[PDB]
Amino acid sequence: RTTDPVRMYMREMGTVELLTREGEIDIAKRIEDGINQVQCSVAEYPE
Amino acid sequence: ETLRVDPTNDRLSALVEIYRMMRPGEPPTREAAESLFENLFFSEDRYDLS
Amino acid sequence: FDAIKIALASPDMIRSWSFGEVKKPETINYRTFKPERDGLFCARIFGPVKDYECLCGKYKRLKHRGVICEKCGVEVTQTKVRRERMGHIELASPTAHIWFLKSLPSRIGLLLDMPLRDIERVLYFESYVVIEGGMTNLERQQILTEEQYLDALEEFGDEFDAKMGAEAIQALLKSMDLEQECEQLREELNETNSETKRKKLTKRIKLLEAFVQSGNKPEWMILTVLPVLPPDLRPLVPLDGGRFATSDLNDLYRRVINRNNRLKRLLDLAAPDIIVRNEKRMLQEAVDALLDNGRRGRAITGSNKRPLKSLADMIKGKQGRFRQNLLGKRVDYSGRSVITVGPYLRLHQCGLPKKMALELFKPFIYGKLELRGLATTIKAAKKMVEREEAVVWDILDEVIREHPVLLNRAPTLHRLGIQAFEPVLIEGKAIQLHPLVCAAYNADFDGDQMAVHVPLTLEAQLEARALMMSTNNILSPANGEPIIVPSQDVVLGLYYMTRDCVNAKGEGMVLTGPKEAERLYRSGLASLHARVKVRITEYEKDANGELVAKTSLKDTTVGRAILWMIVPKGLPYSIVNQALGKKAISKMLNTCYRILGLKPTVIFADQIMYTGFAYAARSGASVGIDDMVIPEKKHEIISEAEAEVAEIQEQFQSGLVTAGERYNKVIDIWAAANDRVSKAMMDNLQTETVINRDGQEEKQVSFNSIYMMADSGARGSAAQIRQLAGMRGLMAKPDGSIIETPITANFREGLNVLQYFISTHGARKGLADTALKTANSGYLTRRLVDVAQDLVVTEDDCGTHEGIMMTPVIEGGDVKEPLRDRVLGRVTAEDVLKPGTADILVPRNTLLHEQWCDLLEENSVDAVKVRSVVSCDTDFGVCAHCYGRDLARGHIINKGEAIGVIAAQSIGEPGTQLTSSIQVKNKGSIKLSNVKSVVNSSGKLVITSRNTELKLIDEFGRTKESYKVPYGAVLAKGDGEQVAGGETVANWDPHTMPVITEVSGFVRFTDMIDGQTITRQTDELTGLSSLVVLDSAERTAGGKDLRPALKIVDAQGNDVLIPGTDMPAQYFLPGKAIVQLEDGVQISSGDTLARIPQGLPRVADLFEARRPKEPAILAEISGIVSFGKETKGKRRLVITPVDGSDPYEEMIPKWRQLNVFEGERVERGDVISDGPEAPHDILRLRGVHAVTRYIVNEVQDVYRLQGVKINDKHIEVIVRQMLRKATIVNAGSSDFLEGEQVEYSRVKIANRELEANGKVGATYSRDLLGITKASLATESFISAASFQETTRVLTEAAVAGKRDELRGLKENVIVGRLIPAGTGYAYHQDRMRRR
RNA sequence: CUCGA
Ligand SMILES: [Mg+2]
Ligand SMILES: [Zn+2]
Ligand SMILES: [Zn+2]
Repeated sequence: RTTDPVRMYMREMGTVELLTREGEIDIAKRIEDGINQVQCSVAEYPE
Repeated sequence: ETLRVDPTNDRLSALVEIYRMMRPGEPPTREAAESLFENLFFSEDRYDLS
Repeated sequence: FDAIKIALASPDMIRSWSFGEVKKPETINYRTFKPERDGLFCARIFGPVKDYECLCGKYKRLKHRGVICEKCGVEVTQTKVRRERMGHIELASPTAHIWFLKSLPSRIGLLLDMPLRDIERVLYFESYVVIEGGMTNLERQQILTEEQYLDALEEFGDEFDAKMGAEAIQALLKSMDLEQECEQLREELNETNSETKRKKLTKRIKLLEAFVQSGNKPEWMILTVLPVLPPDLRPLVPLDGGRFATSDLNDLYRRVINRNNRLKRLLDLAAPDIIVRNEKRMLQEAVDALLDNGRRGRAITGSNKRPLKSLADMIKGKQGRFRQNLLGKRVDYSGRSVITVGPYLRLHQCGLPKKMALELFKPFIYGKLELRGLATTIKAAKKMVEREEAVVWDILDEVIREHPVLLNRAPTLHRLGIQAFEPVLIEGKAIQLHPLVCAAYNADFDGDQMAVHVPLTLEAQLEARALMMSTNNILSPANGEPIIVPSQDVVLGLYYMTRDCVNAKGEGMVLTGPKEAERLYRSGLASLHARVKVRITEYEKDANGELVAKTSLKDTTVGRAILWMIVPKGLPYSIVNQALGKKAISKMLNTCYRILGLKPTVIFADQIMYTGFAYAARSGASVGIDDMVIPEKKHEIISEAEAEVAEIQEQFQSGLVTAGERYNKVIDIWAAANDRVSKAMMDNLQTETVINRDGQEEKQVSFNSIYMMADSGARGSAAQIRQLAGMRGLMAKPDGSIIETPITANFREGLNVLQYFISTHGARKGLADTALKTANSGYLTRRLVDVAQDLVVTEDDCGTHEGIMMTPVIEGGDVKEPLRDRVLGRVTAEDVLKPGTADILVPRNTLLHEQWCDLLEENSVDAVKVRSVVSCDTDFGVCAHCYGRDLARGHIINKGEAIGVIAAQSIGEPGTQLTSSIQVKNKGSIKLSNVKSVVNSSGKLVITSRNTELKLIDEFGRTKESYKVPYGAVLAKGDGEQVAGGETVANWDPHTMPVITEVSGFVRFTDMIDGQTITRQTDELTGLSSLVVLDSAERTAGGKDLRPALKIVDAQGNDVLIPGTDMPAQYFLPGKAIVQLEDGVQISSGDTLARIPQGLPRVADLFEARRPKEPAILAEISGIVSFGKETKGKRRLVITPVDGSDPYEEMIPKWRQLNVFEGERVERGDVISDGPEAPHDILRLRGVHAVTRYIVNEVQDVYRLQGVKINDKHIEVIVRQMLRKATIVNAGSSDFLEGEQVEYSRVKIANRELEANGKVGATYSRDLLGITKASLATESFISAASFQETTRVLTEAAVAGKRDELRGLKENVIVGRLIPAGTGYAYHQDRMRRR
């Protein structure tokens, strides 16, 4: 019912929630455990 | 006759209608619905008959 | 080339136009001013910068004609090719074209059969759409929401495929089949039976057929490759001060390239979906901000806080390429100066300054200076003009002579607004014009300016001598009256020269000729006014070609003798023997032109101007303050009106009269008081008592200096002398109400303070009306030219045997348009004969001109059938004989003249000038038509029908009066009786509409129940009441189904007959059916049963054919009428024919007036309600000859009342141009209910159903279209795209594959070609034939 | 925008 794109963008970003202090530590631990599987699984290759 | 075609019932359900008339396409909260009707008419900078 | 084609553009076509993909948003460099690599200005893609140079400068000098440098890639060619090379941008996502999306209708939901409100939820990334569903729980194009897609993904897995964005609509258009839906809709179109859907399914079927006929594919609606304009049509030029100055397409293009590169970068970073869904939305917004700016959402603003002009804002409006740079250009060899009057000229000459003709004719001067060897080259011939030497001004007199030059004055309203004169050379700085052509130009010498255009070639120089010279335009194309009628000063001189005093210094003497009357006037022995006896010799040429002299002593003045040395040979002396006002001079010039030719008329009109200026200078006609004479009985009339207003005032101060009576009494006693002074001043002005030859007191018409300007028609009327001696009449405040007290003071005695402030409402109203009238009167002319642009005389004769029938207008009182000038000029259709019904006096097709039309005027003929433009049978133009007479020249029109531009200019030019009892007037016979009538009880006649009109015939046959008479009037006379002027022949009530019974027998009040079906009302004063019924809404709502039918029967009860037929007679009951005469009464015929009671935007409303708000409805077919279903606001009525198809019904709201009742009979095309009628229903029910006769009797009552003469032939041209698109109702050749041309649906029957097969049938029905719509539905789309709605016309003609043909003469003006009319029309046949 | 026809 609108045509201003900034209202569409802010309405789309409005659905998600802000993060607390420990939430960023949780997501950083997720990223490190995502890359650590690639690190410890490349050790069985000749490359 | 106006009080029957009126779809609202309460205060917090009537500011939402003014918000959806003036700012369509944005989902309203109460804290931003009160401030629109306050700063529309009853603010010392946004309204002036002078 | 000979045809322009237009269609959609495939991406292969855009790659075939392109010269290289643009990749970077850079325009130029900042230190040096060079275009950058792969920019918007790049030298590799669009060509080099300078002539025959690359960028690096490795190649120059024209030796390398077409090499490509290996360093910079620039192809060495001219810099001219920067205006013709295009580039393209490879979009990283498909995006929708805004023209095929958000025009109205949608054109992309018209194909998909989906609303625009549903498509825009998919183009914006808001809701998914299902392309295909393997399990049919999800249908095609069923829009899912954001969260519903998560349920549908888990309930099915990957059996369905849903997408979101412009690629969803692209895969939706790509995965459709036209050949399934075409046959499906073509089989369900002739299965269903409705009207509301068959006006849409036909359009969808025609769109699907036009897609496969043009060869397009529906995937090209969605852009994938966007083309770039060449970089010399959107330039970037450095100004003088070092600041650059760009066009604004280098901002929108730079936005598209920037956001496209950012989308290419975001798709390789593996970004989340909230970023990519926003980036694709921004790319689509930046694309349609370039194609058409203010359509999607908010308009894109630059840095100036102004909306940037997009690509669609460059071809539309009054600033596009169409309306400002293609139809009208700025031309070379042109000039501009202030005009001034000079009377020493002839009719074909004009002045010209020396310093203007030295600049216009400069290359002619160079070509003449080089030929005589006076300068060896052009660079040494320019110095001889820069010094203004001796030999230049003697070469200019050879260059200028026999070389015409045009003279245009803006605004160029009509055809005479541009004329070609033969120049002379005067010193000064002002174009000297001839004083007689100022009536054509409408040029007052008060600071006007005129433009000077030179023709260059040898063909155009011959089109200014034989086509546009001012001695050829002495007749207006609007009407046969002259346009070189003399103006104010010369007509005052001719009025003063032809008068007579009483004593006059030597009257009664006898003279030999006119040449001894100038010798008497010049020596002073006899005055200019006298009464003498001269001996003249006039020539009458009624001998065929030969001139017979005859001599007689005439009793005349001296001035009428001294004028007669000017008049040519063939004219008689009765043309100068009168007082010679303004109408008599134009009548004399018209008589000379009709009798003698063109070559004496120019010399006569020049000598009249040379004489009227001379004998007005010798007189001296000065306005003094002693000339405005107050009537001496003026204060008495004003004192008497001031007495009579006080009686009404004191009657209002007590209670005797109301306010609305006093307000009209004051106006009615001031109007007669104003006219009693306006009579007195005029009766004092026009009479002067001079001494006779004896001592007597004889009166003559006066020699007052301000009456002679009013009587001679030079300046002013009698309405403006009243504001100089009598009182100002009654001013009106701008509410519209008239102020009570008037301005009792005039302009000689001087106004008051309040009377001058009251006098400013009218002047400001009339001055602010002209500033808003001319906009509509100059917009109507533009709407009129662009409809009738392409109507040129093509054939010479077609045998059509039909045409409309002429009749003088006879409304109300006297005739307003006689037959002598209404039928003049047109050929006849059928061989009309004498009132003794044999002895054919004029043949079938002869040109009715003078010496033919007064022969009709001698006899008593009244209705001649003439050929007309609305019934010609040729294609793409009308006959020469079906048109009539060329009103400018005076002969039959020639094959090649564009009619419709002359007709449109002739209608649209004077639009800025525009803003009971029956009492006969004379003695004659009485005729009636379509009349059923019975005698009354007393011995007179009553009338029981609707179509009857009382037509007074004279003693010879022509209808002098035509009077309407309604149903149920009681006449005083019978049919065909001798009458007396002033007598009353009809007596009928104005307010009520009675329902008088025709039957001579008893009555009985049958079938009425008081309380449930009818009501009761007793006459509270007299008592002679009866059983009445209430109105529609006020009555009981319990008995609206039980119809109260007062069935009149005798004392027995037997059904009495209608007179002449077996069926019984009843008298039914509508609302307000108050009957008077009691039950069981005996009546005769003529006995009442009941008496039921009751400017220029008009022209722009007629030609637009707008249906009015309250339309007078008409009955569709013949038959008897009864009301059917009941009032749900609108109760039906059926039209059941006696001999036809019963079940046709209708739907009447608003039960004010029903001219038919529920037992009466009607016809096709009559009145059911009353009021104005819509012009569509006149075409649908009555013939075409009743629409083209309704308009030329309705728009000719706007121009006639204002006093503007326009010949009726100029209106039938655009009425022919209106009813041009015709819809078919049967089939057999093309389709079912599509709207084709009437010219293509006539060529088919001229081919198909003659020798190919039998009558396969292409029966159509004509359709009427307004002038804003009959030009947006032509064949050639270039003639529509320059008029109005360029976006809709170009979009509608691009998905259909429309092919232009360049038929008319507005597309040949755009492409720079010879128009197919006039001198180009002879050449155009040698192109059309050899092809 | 102000002015002229
Ligand atoms: Mg002027
Ligand atoms: Zn190079
Ligand atoms: Zn014809």
